[PDB]
Amino acid sequence: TNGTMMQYFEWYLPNDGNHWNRLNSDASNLKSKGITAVWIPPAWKGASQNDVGYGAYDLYDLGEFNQKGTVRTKYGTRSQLQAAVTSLKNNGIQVYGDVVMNHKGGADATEMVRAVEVNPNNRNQEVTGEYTIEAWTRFDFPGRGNTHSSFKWRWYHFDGVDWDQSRRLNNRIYKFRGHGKAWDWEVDTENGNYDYLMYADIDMDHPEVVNELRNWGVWYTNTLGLDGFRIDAVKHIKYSFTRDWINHVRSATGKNMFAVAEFWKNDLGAIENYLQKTNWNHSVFDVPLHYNLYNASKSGGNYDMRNIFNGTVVQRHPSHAVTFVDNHDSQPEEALESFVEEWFKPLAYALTLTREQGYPSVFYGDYYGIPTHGVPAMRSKIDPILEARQKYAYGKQNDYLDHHNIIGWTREGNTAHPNSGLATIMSDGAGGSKWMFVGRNKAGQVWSDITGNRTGTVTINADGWGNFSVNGGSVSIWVNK
Ligand SMILES: OC[C@H]1O[C@H](O[C@H]2[C@H](O)[C@@H](O)[C@@H](O[C@H]3[C@H](O)[C@@H](O)[C@@H](O[C@H]4[C@H](O)[C@@H](O)[C@@H](O[C@H]5[C@H](O)[C@@H](O)[C@@H](O)O[C@@H]5CO)O[C@@H]4CO)O[C@@H]3CO)O[C@@H]2CO)[C@H](O)[C@@H](O)[C@@H]1O
Ligand SMILES: OC[C@H]1O[C@H](O[C@H]2[C@H](O)[C@@H](O)[C@@H](O[C@H]3[C@H](O)[C@@H](O)[C@@H](O)O[C@@H]3CO)O[C@@H]2CO)[C@H](O)[C@@H](O)[C@@H]1O
Ligand SMILES: OC[C@H]1O[C@H](O)[C@H](O)[C@@H](O)[C@@H]1O
Ligand SMILES: OC[C@H]1O[C@H](O)[C@H](O)[C@@H](O)[C@@H]1O
Ligand SMILES: [Ca+2]
Ligand SMILES: [Ca+2]
Ligand SMILES: [Ca+2]
Ligand code: NA
Repeated sequence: TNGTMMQYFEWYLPNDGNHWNRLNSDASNLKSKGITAVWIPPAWKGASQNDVGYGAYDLYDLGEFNQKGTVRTKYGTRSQLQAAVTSLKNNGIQVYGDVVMNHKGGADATEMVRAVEVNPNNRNQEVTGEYTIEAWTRFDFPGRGNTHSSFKWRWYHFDGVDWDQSRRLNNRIYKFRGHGKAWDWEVDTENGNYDYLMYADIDMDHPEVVNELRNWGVWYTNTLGLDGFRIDAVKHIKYSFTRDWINHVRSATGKNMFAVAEFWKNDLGAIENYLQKTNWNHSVFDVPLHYNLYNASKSGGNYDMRNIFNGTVVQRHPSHAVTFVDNHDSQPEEALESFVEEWFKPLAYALTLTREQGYPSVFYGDYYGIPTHGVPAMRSKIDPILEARQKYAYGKQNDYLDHHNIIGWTREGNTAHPNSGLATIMSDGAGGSKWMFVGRNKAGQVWSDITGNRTGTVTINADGWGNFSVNGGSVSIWVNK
């Protein structure tokens, strides 16, 4: 009940290989703050040492083999990582490992491959005849040999690439030619077929590939003792594959692994399709909510706050929604930059942390800051919201998203939690107040703002109503503390 997930990394973390240790020694602190699950960054060897991990080179090298010019990953060695997991396990925190199965970058060598170019804006249309290119599709893993796995990757294990080493032409997408070669399906339909994204695109139609990735999922789960996954770029991956992959792993390990997929599209329709196609066997990040939050932080008070939840996954399918404010892609400078402004950030964290629907997530970047880009640590403002979730956010919810600026909602609390119950009120504009029902058994109680933004108190009247207030462009969470 009331769990809180935390993405434990940001894109511009320093390449000092001491991240696993930071996580190791921060376990006790996080669990006390209300964090119940940590989603760790790619644990495997990328195309280089300072690769964030998405340039997935070898999924069996968790900072254990000398490859790509280093033994450790950007975050550390395999032993440091496992010492980190142990620390989290001892503090009763679950561990979610990231998962990159859409592609493989940093190949060991090139191969001559027959292929055709396709239209970047419609990968279903071949724009050239068949011809030979030089693609980075060969993986032998010199530093690992056959340790853990003997599987070797070759061009026929992929559907295509975006780079021909023999000509070095820009803005090209190459679809490989051969027996049964075609972009995968089903996948997102933007650009005709969105199977191809970057690097060497893995072919989910090849049985050896499916078999291998499933086997790796199990090895990866048992090796680290993972409690779940954060699956990368699922809109570019065959939907049925991901579904059956997750099922395979849950079955082969006897664990009901939690799974949150990143279907990055600001479209609920597309996301619902993915959910239906994957038989609802796992959750998805609420990308639309993130954009609603972002757009609101950018409207200077003119966002109609009554709609903050329109078109969002948490509103339509709350059981399958992992709600977040920001991540490594939305942070400053990144490809999908859409950073929720600082002033609005705490309102955004109250919207995800104090409501009963959705599985909330805290971003490392917002919590500890992103010094390279001037983002201050906001844990001092997030901690109060975390405590409200851990101790107060329980019981029946009564919404009050009935004003273009000032919206709010209360939680009546339940006996399972001593003194539970809260009244969240926020304004993206001018301050004010709002009468809200918190429960008749609360009559006479004297409530205070756990964020400390408002210093007074609110006395619940004999009928269960309290007249709560909030400052402009701010959030207040009144509880019976
Ligand atoms: O430097 C010599 C190098 O040569 C060989 O490397 C080659 C690669 O193996 C080969 O795959 C190819 O790599 C290309 C890649 O195909 C191409 O897609 C591009 O990669 C970009 C993405 O396009 C871009 O979207 C971005 O992706 C990020 C994303 O922004 C972020 O949101 C998140 O999802 O993480 C993603 C991964 O970081 O960035 C990547 C990388 O900038 O460019 C690649 C080349 O830079 O071509 C390489 C040769 O040029 C050898 O294998 C290697 O050992 C040698 O070091
Ligand atoms: O974090 C520890 C906890 O995580 C997992 O539970 C999460 C669910 O997987 C996830 O679906 C979500 O469930 C809540 C819904 O989102 C919400 O709309 C409402 O229906 O309440 C649900 C929970 O009561 O969030 C939970 C975490 O609260 C995992 O399954 C647990 O085993 C693990 O202990
Ligand atoms: O190039 C040799 C062989 O490579 C791969 O196995 C192809 O799938 C196959 O069609 C081809 O004959
Ligand atoms: O388990 C299947 C069900 O999961 C969730 O409750 C969805 O909201 C619902 O649409 C779906 O039918
Ligand atoms: Ca294919
Ligand atoms: Ca793909
Ligand atoms: Ca407004
Ligand atoms: Na593919």
